[PDB]
Amino acid sequence: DIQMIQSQKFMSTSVGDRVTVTCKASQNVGTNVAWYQQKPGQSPNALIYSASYRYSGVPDRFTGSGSGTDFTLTITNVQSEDLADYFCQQYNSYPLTFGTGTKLDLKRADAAPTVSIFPPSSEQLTSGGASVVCFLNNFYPKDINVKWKIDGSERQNGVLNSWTDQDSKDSTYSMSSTLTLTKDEYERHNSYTCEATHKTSTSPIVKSFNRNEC
Amino acid sequence: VQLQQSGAELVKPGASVKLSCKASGYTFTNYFIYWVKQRPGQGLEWIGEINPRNGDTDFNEKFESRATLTVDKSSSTAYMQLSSLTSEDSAIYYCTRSPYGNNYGFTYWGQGTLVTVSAAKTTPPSVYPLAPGCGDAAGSSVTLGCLVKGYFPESVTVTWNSGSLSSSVHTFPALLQSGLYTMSSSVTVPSSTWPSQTVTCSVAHPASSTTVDKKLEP
Ligand SMILES: [Zn+2]
Ligand SMILES: [Zn+2]
Repeated sequence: DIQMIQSQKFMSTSVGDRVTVTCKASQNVGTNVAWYQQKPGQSPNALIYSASYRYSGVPDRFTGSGSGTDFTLTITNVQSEDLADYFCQQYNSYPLTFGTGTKLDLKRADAAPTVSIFPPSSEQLTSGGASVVCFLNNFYPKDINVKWKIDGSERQNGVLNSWTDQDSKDSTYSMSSTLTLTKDEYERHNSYTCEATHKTSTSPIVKSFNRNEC
Repeated sequence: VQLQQSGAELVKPGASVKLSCKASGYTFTNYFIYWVKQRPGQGLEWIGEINPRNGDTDFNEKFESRATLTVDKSSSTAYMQLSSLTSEDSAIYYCTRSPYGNNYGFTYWGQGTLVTVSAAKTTPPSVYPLAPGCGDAAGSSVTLGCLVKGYFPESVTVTWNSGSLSSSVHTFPALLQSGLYTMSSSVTVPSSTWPSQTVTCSVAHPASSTTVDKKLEP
């Protein structure tokens, strides 16, 4: 019955700055509060115990505070490796309950996407399949549009577009765009193009190949 | 890894699932074992706890009726069984622990087991190499990749050169197309290394117990 409320689903900051994650308990929980860090594709890592004590091994820039019902995780010197979800937990009374989490994102300068295009593999072809792939790498901000054109006509059906989590090293994003086709349709047309339009250019970033060649 | 959790599993609707969690060293009985659930939209939810010393348990009342927690001290293993599964039970399940004396909070978390409740069949991934071709050299760097297509359920882990190249790696989350998942992975290497310094992607799909390695051909 004790609810831990993390009212901020999202927090933003810049490298070097501070960030403050808040957690509101519905009843008093003294200082029986723990904080956890969860990086993408990792299990949670225990950060703070007893509201304010840091685990052996944890950087000094993580500070927890509070008592009763209001609890705070402060990260004073945010590095790019600090991208993660952070969540509180109470172990004052049963059942153990957790807040719903706050995800940190980092601000950085705008940056343009590097584009690579890949024709269907031979293995895929002998299997009866045809996918064409474009990687748009290391851009910022997140927002980006990709268009596929086959011999100059837009194709929308069959396109899967997927963003990575924010990059732990440079705070950029990357994106994969896959155009899925039948083998027969693929072997009938020639010119395959992905066009990425991103804020950092009024002109589309383009990569293309011809099947009849390459 | 102190807490070794069983692999991702597909479970049919209404059947049971039994997960395992193996503890390391000679420290099994120094801890309470806890199970925690995460449905990728929601938050963490505490399921239950067990005492390995005698087998005593405690539960979140929400989960108690369909959950059985046991232990094997001889093999130092904790087990959680859940019965009558629905789609709402599809989630990742963590094995965790905290000191037997005081509840620090959870000091170590296992890697977690993604359980998918679905009537569908298990389908292993086809792995396709993404080698650089007609594309321009892209400067002094070359980006390679692997397309992982037609698998069910989640998830897959893609690694490059058996764990080696793991700073230049981008991992794209899987999407559904025709009931099946597709994801991709890319790695960037200096272009001067390409032909002879070979590059291989290794794709594990726990749920179908399949591992496919694919050498990228020059
Ligand atoms: Zn990167
Ligand atoms: Zn055509």
